Amino acid sequence: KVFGRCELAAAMKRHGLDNYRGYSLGNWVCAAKFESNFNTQATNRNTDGSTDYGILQINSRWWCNDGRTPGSRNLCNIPCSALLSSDITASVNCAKKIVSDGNGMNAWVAWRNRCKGTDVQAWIRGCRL
Ligand SMILES: [Cl-]
Ligand SMILES: [Cl-]
Repeated sequence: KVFGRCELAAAMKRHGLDNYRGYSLGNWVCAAKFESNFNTQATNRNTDGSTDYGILQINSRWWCNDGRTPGSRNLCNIPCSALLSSDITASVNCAKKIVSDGNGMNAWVAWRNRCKGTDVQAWIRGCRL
């Protein structure tokens, strides 16, 4: 599924991401925009053989099992394919674990490089939330 901007914001709000660990909703929508262009099916392969999955580009070396990342830790206890569903619940639940692990949203390179320190509230502007 390719979400709309406000569609994703409301789905993320419903799943408790607004202000989760202090990150307002605009941060999550901005991260998903630049990580995956709001596409739940986005996958990108990394040089280390790990792969990023889904709307928040969650990585197979640490967070999900994709059967082909040796030394994966599967800390979200899910197959990476679950992260590609049109239901974002598994992505959201795993992202909460990621953002809680010490480094906040700096775990998402696109958030660090393209959302952090910008007016992330612009990403939910005009949405019925
Ligand atoms: Cl915001
Ligand atoms: Cl980037």
